[PDB]
Amino acid sequence: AESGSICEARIDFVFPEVKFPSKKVYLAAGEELLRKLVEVHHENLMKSKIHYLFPTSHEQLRSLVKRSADFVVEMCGGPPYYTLTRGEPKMRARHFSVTIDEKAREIWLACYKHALKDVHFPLSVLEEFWQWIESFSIRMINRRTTLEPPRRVPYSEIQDFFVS
Amino acid sequence: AESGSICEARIDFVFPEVKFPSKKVYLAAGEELLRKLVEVHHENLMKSKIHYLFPTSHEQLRSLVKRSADFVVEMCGGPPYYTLTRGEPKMRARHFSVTIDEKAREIWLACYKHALKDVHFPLSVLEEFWQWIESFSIRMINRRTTLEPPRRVPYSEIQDFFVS
Ligand code: HEM
Ligand code: HEM
Repeated sequence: AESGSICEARIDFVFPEVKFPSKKVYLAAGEELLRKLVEVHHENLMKSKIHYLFPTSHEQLRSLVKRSADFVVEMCGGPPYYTLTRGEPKMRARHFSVTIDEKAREIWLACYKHALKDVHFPLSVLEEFWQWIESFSIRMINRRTTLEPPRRVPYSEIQDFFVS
Repeated sequence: AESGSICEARIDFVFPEVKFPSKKVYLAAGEELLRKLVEVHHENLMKSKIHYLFPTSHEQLRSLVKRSADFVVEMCGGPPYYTLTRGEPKMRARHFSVTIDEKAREIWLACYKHALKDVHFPLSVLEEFWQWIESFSIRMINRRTTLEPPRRVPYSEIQDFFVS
């Protein structure tokens, strides 16, 4: 960068392909486990270093957990609890009101990995679920703090955690 | 986006090409005027809706105005005041230290439009300078709050303003 120079157009980071879970996940896990999963993720979050991002206030966060759970149940192939009640996901946009940097996503993911184990999510559909949130979560990042692309964490990296 | 769906890869917004000013800018304006331009731009910034982002302490304020003026003088073709002191520009990275959303860039730009007129920046190189900051400023944005791309402000939209 100096006088006269030309900087070509460039992109910061690409939002990778997102594979939504097949209906096998809803069938293997069932609605009750899915809802419990989200509740435990939320509990993990409230104990995490990003607890401050989350409305504290029983009514506030009881409605939030319910919403997230409806979203997860529907997207894993259950009934349309979410779109019948909130409509179009438009998730990135819904997250604009909260500051989400790269570290925030990693902690959100780590809390989810722990919840997946804590609730004994069936191993057979675990990768389908993981690869969904691992990639989808990248699109919620709205505060950049590095030139590096957001970290990828493939199931292969964490699978040993679920058999130990 | 639903169970089984595959959202393909995508980018948020492109950093468009940036044309840095030719040395003609420094030749036409001179070091004094470029430093006054930066000084005035900062006076405007302190009176603007992003005033909170900038220092209140007089010593810190002087330091930053100096760095920006050194950068502008150098980048317009003057002596290398910035690289000799602060070193490599890496401007996007240096700006991670402050939260900059789309509106912040718009306000920073409108403050610059007024400064440029206020100090009677030479008409021969005004467009060259404007197109540099209008595009370069896009790469400073590190907080996204909309799905829309950052607003483009071509010189043609504002050219009448400079001439009355
Ligand atoms: C990337 C890290 C993420 C963080 C830190 C995060 C945090 C949050 C916070 C703080 C809210 C509440 C916003 C409010 O109170 O208005 C929220 C809303 C929500 N989040 Fe996330 N989130 C993340 C990613 C995701 C991902 C990947 C999904 C889905 C797979 C998701 C699903 C939801 C849903 C369904 C809601 C409620 C939306 C509604 O009200 O309709 N989030 N999130
Ligand atoms: C787009 C909206 C922008 C905003 C809101 C903004 C604001 C700021 C702030 C708050 C600082 C001090 C940061 C700190 O020390 O913590 C700073 C530093 C600086 N800004 Fe910007 N800026 C913007 C764009 C630009 C552009 C486009 C340029 C150059 C064309 C620029 C040139 C500089 C320079 C040279 C510094 C000093 C860097 C150093 O410490 O060496 N800024 N800016």
